[PDB]
Amino acid sequence: KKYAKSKYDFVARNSSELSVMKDDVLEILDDRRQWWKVRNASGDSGFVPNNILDIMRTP
Repeated sequence: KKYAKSKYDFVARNSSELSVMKDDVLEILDDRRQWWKVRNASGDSGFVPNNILDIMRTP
């Protein structure tokens, strides 16, 4: 598993995007595009722009 942390808030504009709050931690499910599919605190999943995120690293 991979995780990223949000530096900013993000508000979903339609059913497919996913809302996030500053400092939220997210599980990166698909990082292949400009918008990553992530799973947030609610367990739901959706796309969020990656530029608001910082990938978190671990050995």
